[PDB]
Amino acid sequence: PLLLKDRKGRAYLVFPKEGGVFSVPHEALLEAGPGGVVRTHLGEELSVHRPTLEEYLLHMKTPTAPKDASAMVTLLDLAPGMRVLEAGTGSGGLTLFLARAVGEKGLVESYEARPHHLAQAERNVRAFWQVENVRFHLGKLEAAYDGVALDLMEPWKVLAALALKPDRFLVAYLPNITQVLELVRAAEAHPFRLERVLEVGWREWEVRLPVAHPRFQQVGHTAFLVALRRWK
Amino acid sequence: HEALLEAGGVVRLSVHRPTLEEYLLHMKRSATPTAPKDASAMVTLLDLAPGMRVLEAGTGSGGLTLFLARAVGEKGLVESYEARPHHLAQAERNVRAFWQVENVRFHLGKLEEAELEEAAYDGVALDLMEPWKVLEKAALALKPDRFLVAYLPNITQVLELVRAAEAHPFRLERVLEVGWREWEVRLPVAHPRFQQVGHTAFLVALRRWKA
Amino acid sequence: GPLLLKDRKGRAYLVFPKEGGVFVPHEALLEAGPGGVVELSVHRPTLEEYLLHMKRSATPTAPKDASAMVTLLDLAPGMRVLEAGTGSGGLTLFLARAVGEKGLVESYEARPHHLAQAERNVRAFWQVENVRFHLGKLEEAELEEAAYDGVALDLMEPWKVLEKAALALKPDRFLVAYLPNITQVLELVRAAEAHPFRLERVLEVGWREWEVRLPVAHPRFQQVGHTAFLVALRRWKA
Amino acid sequence: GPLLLKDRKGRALVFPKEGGVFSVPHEALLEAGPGGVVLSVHRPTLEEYLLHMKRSATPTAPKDASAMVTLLDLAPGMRVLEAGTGSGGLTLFLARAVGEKGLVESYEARPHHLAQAERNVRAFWQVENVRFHLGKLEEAELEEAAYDGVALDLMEPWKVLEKAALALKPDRFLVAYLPNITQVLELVRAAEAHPFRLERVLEVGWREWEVRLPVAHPRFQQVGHTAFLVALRRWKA
Ligand SMILES: C[S@@+](CC[C@H](N)C(=O)[O-])C[C@H]1O[C@@H](n2cnc3c(N)ncnc32)[C@H](O)[C@@H]1O
Ligand SMILES: C[S@@+](CC[C@H](N)C(=O)[O-])C[C@H]1O[C@@H](n2cnc3c(N)ncnc32)[C@H](O)[C@@H]1O
Ligand SMILES: C[S@@+](CC[C@H](N)C(=O)[O-])C[C@H]1O[C@@H](n2cnc3c(N)ncnc32)[C@H](O)[C@@H]1O
Ligand SMILES: C[S@@+](CC[C@H](N)C(=O)[O-])C[C@H]1O[C@@H](n2cnc3c(N)ncnc32)[C@H](O)[C@@H]1O
Repeated sequence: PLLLKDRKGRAYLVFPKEGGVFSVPHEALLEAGPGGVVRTHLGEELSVHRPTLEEYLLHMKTPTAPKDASAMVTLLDLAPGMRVLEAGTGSGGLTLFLARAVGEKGLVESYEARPHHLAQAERNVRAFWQVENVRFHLGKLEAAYDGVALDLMEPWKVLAALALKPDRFLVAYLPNITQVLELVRAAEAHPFRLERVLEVGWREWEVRLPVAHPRFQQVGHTAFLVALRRWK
Repeated sequence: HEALLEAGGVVRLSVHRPTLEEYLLHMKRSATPTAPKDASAMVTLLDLAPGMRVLEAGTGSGGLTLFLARAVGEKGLVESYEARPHHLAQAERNVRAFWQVENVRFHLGKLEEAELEEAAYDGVALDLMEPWKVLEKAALALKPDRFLVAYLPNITQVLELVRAAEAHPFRLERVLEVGWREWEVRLPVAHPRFQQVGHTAFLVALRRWKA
Repeated sequence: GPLLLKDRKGRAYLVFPKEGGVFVPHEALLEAGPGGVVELSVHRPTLEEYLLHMKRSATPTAPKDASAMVTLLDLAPGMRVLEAGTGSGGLTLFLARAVGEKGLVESYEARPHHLAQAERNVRAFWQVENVRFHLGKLEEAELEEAAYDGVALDLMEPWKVLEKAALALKPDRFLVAYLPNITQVLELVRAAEAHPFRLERVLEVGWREWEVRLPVAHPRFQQVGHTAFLVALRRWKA
Repeated sequence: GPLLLKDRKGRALVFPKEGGVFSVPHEALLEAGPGGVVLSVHRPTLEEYLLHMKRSATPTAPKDASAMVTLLDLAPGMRVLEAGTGSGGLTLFLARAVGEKGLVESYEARPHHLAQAERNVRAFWQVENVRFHLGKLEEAELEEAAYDGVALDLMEPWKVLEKAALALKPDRFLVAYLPNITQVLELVRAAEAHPFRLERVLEVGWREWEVRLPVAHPRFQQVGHTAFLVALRRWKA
């Protein structure tokens, strides 16, 4: 697909089809294509782009944020050829990050309790990730898995007890420090050792020389990440 | 060492098959490795997907290579250069132990004088003292709408590289600091760590155009 | 004195009370009074709340930074501190408190339009007459040598006032400057080499807020990302 | 009064007594003076002093102590309540804000803590507007609605809301210095049962840069965390 951006930075995500109109023809968008510019009939100018998993997530049709999604893959030590349990799935986003990490051969197993959620998710993964390497289940989520990941309100519930090897993790993405602690206590019943709790930070700078300052506006918080390590 | 191997798991202590971050942090040294908080982010900044062809310089201890090599896949490839001989080795030695998959081609010598192909590279991951030098050599390799990401400690180098990128076909996309605010949680004691690593380096993202 | 009103959304309104004043009526607020309620709650505004809502011409210095600047200047009561520019008089109020009635704030502003609002704002909040306002550039003003305990700066080109600051400032005292761009920091720092100044501090102040409406408890989603760097230099002896 | 040096290595509090040395005698230090040379000599800042002074108990960090004043919204002439005195660090920040005509009424339960606390405040700050009391705050007899602020720094702060609310005027805050987040919620949870409308929960960060051109970067070694600041404004009864 393609990402169309203006002067302000507002971005438009387009899936071009022949005879397609965004009043701009997709043929003209493709003429330039990624790295090129197109001028509209109102003369606007919109730079044409091939989107990253970062930009797509943000403009695709409530996703897990890129900064955090990014970190989790590193938290789960996801390497190529692994199987990971996800729920999710909601709108996707974090799936793509995982599916990307497990490489064609590797599998990512995703569950989704609601229904209309998984519909949208697959649609998004469909139209960006042509590979079929994620296993989708429409439902509320032995020692065979290499990771577990959740973007639920209640990771403490579905605590996946045996569906995880030694040296594997469960990373939960919780926006309130209460939720963490409400989840952290539950590990006094299971074989786990809290290794980490952290809040990801991506501090954007504004550099338009000689202007150079951290951005006046930023998104201070999204959520915390908690890391657990199985025993045996 | 046996009880460890039969543990999985405690021992008379705890024990693990190391994760990429732990390895990196505890693996051996030649030059100071790129820290994990940024490497995690950098892979996303380069938009690395499985089957991609990424450029890299330098290797130092081989820390960045691993994050890249894991990311591009067995099919995908990481072409990576290094001009300090002892340094390339440890990266050669450190990567092989944790990454036995041979999807990483190694090179001795400056990236500046590399013999590379035009518009064959999906990304250029940079970590060295004077990034502005490889700008022409990186611009040739890189494709339209792809990125070069550089790992810069001082803000002065950021502005130096950003200034020099005027002569080359890039658009400055990002300058960012990566922050992982840690905690010490032996609950009900919960507080962010009193001791934190305040800063390693800024990340500079440059997007290629066509031409 | 002025009043501050807040609603269920946390949005705040700054009021000059009067008889017959119309907001809800005014003397109805008075009779309730600070901490009271009319659902709208009424307050004696803090120096922070004031700055963030006091009528502004030029942009006032942020409360988190102004707070830190007073500490970096090490201002105790009775000290004589220099200022430029007055802007809308925000940093001035912080400075005036710190040096007290026995002390003084010698402040310069180069724009007559800005200065009035700066003065109009100080006096509606600060009744103590320990501030001497001055019109014009600090670079052209006449000062006694080594007769100032501190120089507080908030302007775009602090490097042009370095010679007169180095003069006015006592031995071993501080000059702190409020600068948004890191490039302005480096310029000022390269220029400081040419005066009797030892560069002490370059820092970013951050007041990172939370929302606690238990059971919700987290750092605020939308935060004030950045204002400016604080650069502190100490005057030598000689 | 006191003096602080920095060496070529640039680190560290000389207390001049007649006929003594640091190797260069005190009288030599006074003559070279503030910004003078002998190691250099300076008249310490309140920030420098708090950090390098003797501490029986750990002081409030100057960035937090600085921010505590602004949240407490203290102007000259005010009467402010403090506990615990500890080593007397935050005590000095408070006293400067209220001025000669103001008052800092400060309590401290542990005697050895109050002792060196008094010695620390007095050596540095000789204006007489600090009131010391050995003992607890929840057991102190105070005038009702006669205090413009309450600065807290103890381990179980939720225990003085009742007594703090007594002293405080309408619309005046109670700002507390608390290391753990667990600590914070309990207070917010205890404050439910008291005439208090929670206004603020905030972290302070003074992020130092190292600038030695061409070198220019935020410091590798920072202070990760000290404590949260909790501001609680009182109801008009
Ligand atoms: C929104 S996604 C979380 C973010 C996701 N990782 C992403 O792509 O950014 C999770 C979605 O799955 C659904 N869901 C998750 N757990 C659920 C549960 N336990 N019961 C019902 N629905 C659930 C919710 O609709 C929610 O919107
Ligand atoms: C600081 S190390 C980075 C280590 C690596 N990123 C890691 O994670 O382990 C960077 C290395 O790049 C090398 N280098 C510097 N300039 C280079 C150049 N022009 N071409 C290739 N390597 C270079 C240096 O010798 C240095 O050892
Ligand atoms: C950002 S505003 C000051 C904000 C200040 N922190 C406050 O609370 O109002 C900058 C002001 O400094 C003044 N100024 C700029 N350059 C000056 C100079 N060289 N001498 C005196 N005043 C100056 C201008 O009038 C301008 O309104
Ligand atoms: C960590 S110190 C406080 C530090 C202080 N804010 C400073 O800047 O130096 C704790 C001290 O507070 C005192 N304290 C603790 N609880 C108290 C209470 N409930 N009432 C009065 N003092 C108390 C104890 O004497 C202890 O030595």
